[PDB]
Amino acid sequence: APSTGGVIKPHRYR
Amino acid sequence: PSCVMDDFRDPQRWKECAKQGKMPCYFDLIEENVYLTERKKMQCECTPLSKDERAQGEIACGEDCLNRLLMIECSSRCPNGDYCSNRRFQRKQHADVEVILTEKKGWGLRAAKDLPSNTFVLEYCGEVLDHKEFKARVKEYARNKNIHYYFMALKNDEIIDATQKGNCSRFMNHSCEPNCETQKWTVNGQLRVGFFTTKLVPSGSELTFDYQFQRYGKEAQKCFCGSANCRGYLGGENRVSIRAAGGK
Ligand SMILES: Nc1ncnc2c1ncn2[C@@H]1O[C@H](CSCC[C@H](N)C(=O)O)[C@@H](O)[C@H]1O
Ligand SMILES: [Zn+2]
Ligand SMILES: [Zn+2]
Ligand SMILES: [Zn+2]
Repeated sequence: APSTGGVIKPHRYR
Repeated sequence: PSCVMDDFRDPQRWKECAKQGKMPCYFDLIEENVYLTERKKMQCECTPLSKDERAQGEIACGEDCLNRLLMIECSSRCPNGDYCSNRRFQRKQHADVEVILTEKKGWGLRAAKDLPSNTFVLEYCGEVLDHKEFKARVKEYARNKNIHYYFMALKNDEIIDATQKGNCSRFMNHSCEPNCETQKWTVNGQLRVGFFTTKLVPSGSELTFDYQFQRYGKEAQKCFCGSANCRGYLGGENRVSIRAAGGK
């Protein structure tokens, strides 16, 4: 269980 | 401190500037995505501009181009040939941007000229990982106690990782009230992600996008975007599993 980390999720700005 | 994108082309000079704190830490600059594992893998209908239309300033493959409308770039076989304006990713037709040191987010990107709305900034290039490779990198970066994260979901089993290899797009910071967005574009039958402005960005303004970050880490990074509607943390309220963040 990492302390920090994640994934950016592309999406269209609304 | 700030630097221009041409400063990243000389690794020896860059490494020396980095030691003096005038440039960010070195990474491998790449021109297109590098797949750790290769995967299994279209003319528009625009009427070619005449030489007079080209001289008069008409745009080839502009807003009515069928490829552009579907976020597909043209190839060298485009009916407009050399003049096609819909080959921005391939021709590296980047916006005029500088890399700057921010107060508490690390380095970032800023506009060096006024950027009109819907201007291509840069492609988010990196190493493309499958789920197995992603989990290996998750562990490596946690073990190394990395602060910044550079994973971006491209498809369900393709994650772009710009930690070790990428371009200056890896410096775009998150904002809860951003001025850029991702767009997914097809280039030679393969998907890429680029950043595009969503409004007129005045010269000197930091370029930001909304990460919609899927946080698997136990601890959330506080957000320093400064927006009146700031969510407080990159990732928001919820922690997700590593599997969910990686797209199942
Ligand atoms: N709004 C924000 N608030 C706090 N940290 C941010 C932020 N936007 C980006 N970051 C930092 O930048 C990382 C994304 S990579 C963006 C480039 C990074 N600033 C660098 O110096 O290389 C995040 O993991 C976080 O550490
Ligand atoms: Zn066209
Ligand atoms: Zn074209
Ligand atoms: Zn914020």
